[PDB]
Amino acid sequence: KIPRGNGPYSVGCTDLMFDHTNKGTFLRLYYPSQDNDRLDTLWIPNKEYFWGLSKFLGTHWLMGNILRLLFGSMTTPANWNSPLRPGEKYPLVVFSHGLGAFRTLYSAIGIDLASHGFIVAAVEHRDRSASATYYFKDQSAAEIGDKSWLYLRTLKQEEETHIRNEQVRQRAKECSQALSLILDIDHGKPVKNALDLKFDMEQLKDSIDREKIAVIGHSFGGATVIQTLSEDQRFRCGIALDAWMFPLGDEVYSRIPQPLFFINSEYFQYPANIIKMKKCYSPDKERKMITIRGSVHQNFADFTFATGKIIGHMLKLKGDIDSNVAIDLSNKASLAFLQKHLGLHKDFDQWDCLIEGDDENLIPGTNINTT
Ligand SMILES: N#Cc1cccc(S(=O)(=O)NC2CC2)c1
Ligand SMILES: [Cl-]
Ligand code: NA
Repeated sequence: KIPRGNGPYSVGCTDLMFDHTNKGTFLRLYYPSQDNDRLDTLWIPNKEYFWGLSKFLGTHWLMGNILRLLFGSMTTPANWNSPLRPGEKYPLVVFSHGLGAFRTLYSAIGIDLASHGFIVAAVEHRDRSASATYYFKDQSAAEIGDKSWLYLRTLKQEEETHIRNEQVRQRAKECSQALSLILDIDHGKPVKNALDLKFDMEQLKDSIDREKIAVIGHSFGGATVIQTLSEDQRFRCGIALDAWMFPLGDEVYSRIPQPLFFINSEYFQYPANIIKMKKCYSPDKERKMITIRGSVHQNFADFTFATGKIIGHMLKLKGDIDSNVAIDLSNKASLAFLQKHLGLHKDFDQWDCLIEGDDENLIPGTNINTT
């Protein structure tokens, strides 16, 4: 089980695709909800995501069918299409997924943020970094629900530097585009969701605290945070969860005026990556770094909750640390950081000590030596 949020708000979830094309925005929305008696949200909602995962693993497509058998009925505890909780303006997080992931695999984070009064837009990237994603070729296809699928692109070593940079820039553009869509819906623009879902987008009108925007992401999504900040000053701070820094161009490092928080796992990181993070530092800039003790790269994503303890540790989905404990730390520390740099008037400053890595399961800064 993916944990419920630790906050006071019930959580809703829905999907938005606008426009319907491969250049449109696709996101999964997590939001504070009015009601708590809805069906839970299907975690991986189409068979094609499993085929995507199987290609990402480098196995036959029939491993995909087996994955679907194992995980295809699994839910996450958000009230599917529940009405938005009215009467309050919510700050906004745009969330970016990692390589081979897609929009639905960070519900533990999105749910928990939502439970504390954030609206969270988990984008699905169309850069071929997702295991799978979909869209519609034209208006006819969207009407009848004739999905076209786009699968993970595998790269030759000769393509890595160039194509990973092209992708992170596209990812950044997709984050900015997703922000603009949400802000336009906030400002009342009719938007016909290309997915025929019983969640009226007009609910979001006047529901966003329009200056309180952050960008968060994991792995490739952590590089995406940084690229995004460098090109869209509407994002007021960023949180990079175990960032994979390789995609970033040399130019971005000096170009991030906003506060930025690195939350790392103990076992993922390596000197080349850490050196790149430290290139983001300068005395005028607000930078924080913590490392979760006994954690692995997958502690930030939902598959850390999908299998047992034993098989979890074998597959590197789990680390030495308990998964709920690790994500509570990442999420609470994130909450404190967001409150500080978005100027929120909540109680998230109770976790200020976690930003400085003051906790028995935190290492201040990094365990990685870079000499
Ligand atoms: N859950 C989950 C999940 C599924 C697929 C890929 C990811 S990743 O961490 O973005 N990709 C990194 C490992 C290379 C996470
Ligand atoms: Cl329902
Ligand atoms: Na921009």
